[PDB]
Amino acid sequence: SLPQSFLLKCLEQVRKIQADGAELQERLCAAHKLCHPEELMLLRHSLGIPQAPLSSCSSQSLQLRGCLNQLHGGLFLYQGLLQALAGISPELAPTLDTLQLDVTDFATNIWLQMEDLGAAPAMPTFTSAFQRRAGGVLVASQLHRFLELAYRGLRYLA
Repeated sequence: SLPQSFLLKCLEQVRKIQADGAELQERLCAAHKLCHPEELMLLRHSLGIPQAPLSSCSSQSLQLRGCLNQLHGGLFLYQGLLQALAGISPELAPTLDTLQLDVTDFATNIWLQMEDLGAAPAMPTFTSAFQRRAGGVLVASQLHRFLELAYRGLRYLA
């Protein structure tokens, strides 16, 4: 139901967000020496970082409106979480603004496709420097994986 031209634009946009997330983590390691995301992942629940559901994009319970709607809802959660980091630090802030623009640009394209197809439409605080810097490497990590799953769901509906 999704045209291949749309799928290739989605590929382009998810690879762009992934490259942004990669640079964010490089920079957090370089500037602030947070260089092991597997160690930090153990702290997500302590920091209250939520995960966005994509059950409608799994092959078992694939649904076109549901998958697309959950990808859009998920991308707004990540907009909100990036916004909650407040730049992380003067060294990371430019990299965060590019990620924020690329996430939001993609989320708008999804809404418009849902409109041309049929019908589209809570937060942790990060108060200390450590909370903001560790929040930055976990959100980038979670967003990478969330996009892999969403893209698999998208492929299936092509």
